[PDB]
Amino acid sequence: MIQRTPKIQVYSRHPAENGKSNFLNCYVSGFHPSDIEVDLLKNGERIEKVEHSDLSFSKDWSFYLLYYTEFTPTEKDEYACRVNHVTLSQPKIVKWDRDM
Amino acid sequence: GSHSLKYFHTSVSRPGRGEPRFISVGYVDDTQFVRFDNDAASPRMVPRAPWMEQEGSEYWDRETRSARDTAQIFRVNLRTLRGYYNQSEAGSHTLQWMHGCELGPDGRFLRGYEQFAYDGKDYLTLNEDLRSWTAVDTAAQISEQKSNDASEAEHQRAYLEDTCVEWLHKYLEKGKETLLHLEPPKTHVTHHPISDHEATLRCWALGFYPAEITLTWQQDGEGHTQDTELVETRPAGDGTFQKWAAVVVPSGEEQRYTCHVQHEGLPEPVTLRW
Amino acid sequence: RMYSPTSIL
Repeated sequence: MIQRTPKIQVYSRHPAENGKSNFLNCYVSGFHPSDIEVDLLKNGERIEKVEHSDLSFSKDWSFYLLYYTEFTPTEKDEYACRVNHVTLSQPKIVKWDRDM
Repeated sequence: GSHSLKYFHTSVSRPGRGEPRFISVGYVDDTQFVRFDNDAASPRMVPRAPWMEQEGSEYWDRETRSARDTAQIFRVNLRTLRGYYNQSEAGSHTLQWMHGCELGPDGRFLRGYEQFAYDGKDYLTLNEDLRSWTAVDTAAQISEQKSNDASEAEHQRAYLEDTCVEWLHKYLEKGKETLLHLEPPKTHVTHHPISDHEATLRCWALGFYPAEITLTWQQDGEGHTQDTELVETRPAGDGTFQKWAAVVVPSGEEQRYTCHVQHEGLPEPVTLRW
Repeated sequence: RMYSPTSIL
């Protein structure tokens, strides 16, 4: 059986501007199998009921998903994405960087 | 220009938890427009783009029947392949199927494809001649033998070259204002000094459609790149895409680096500097 | 329009 670890990007739909509404995105891609747990965090605590896109896959059969929720960037708030998968010996946390 | 209608079907067996999970998504170019998820009492094919609501009740009924039948067929396929490989009931396994058309600039059928994957690896593939198959191993040769017995390539050739091509034309018309409207990227360069000697230059491309784009940190020959990083094109979540390219440059050599951006929505390629 | 499968693997 085949295993591929997810590639993770945490970003926003629009360039972040403190106080203005936006969308926090976590894009997992290139992983296999499809079973994957993805959470969005506000200051280390899971954001309530985040949404995600429909399961699709690439030319090499690896899956990709977009997990997203509405959020408002703040200078003090630290957002992140927490990913759990078969290929990870422990959940991987990726900080949100407003210039990446 | 080139256009494609693609369906991506995924079936994952649940050991001890019931019948397999089945998910189907349809794409027109880089735009998802339909979805089917069998994890419901009465699962239905549902639109995933607003312009698909222009289709009547019978259309959705027909796709719902097609998708529910596919889900059952894939449940049989999972049991069949599990028997081919002498695999127990305790293992969860995945069968994937991608299917669809591609049009050339001339608007006619250009290339069709039908491919099967078992557990993330190639299994059975219809070749571009649309008459032969490629089996990855001994098991898939049995599936190829079944496909030849049933003239499966003949039925696929008629779907890929005709039924699929006709409906792609119908979808490009309904989603005309969004599918055929190119969104050029909005581009800007940011600057971050890693240290007193060096600095990062990051060229941004935001909100473009379709996903095909090229971001290049061109250089006048005398730049001494310390590091570089291109990120995979990622969905913005509103139908458009994002991408950036970065380069670590000696501070004082910023002007030797230009960012070249290519995209179908651009009347000319865009060059921009910090 | 998706394709209702014709044969079994």
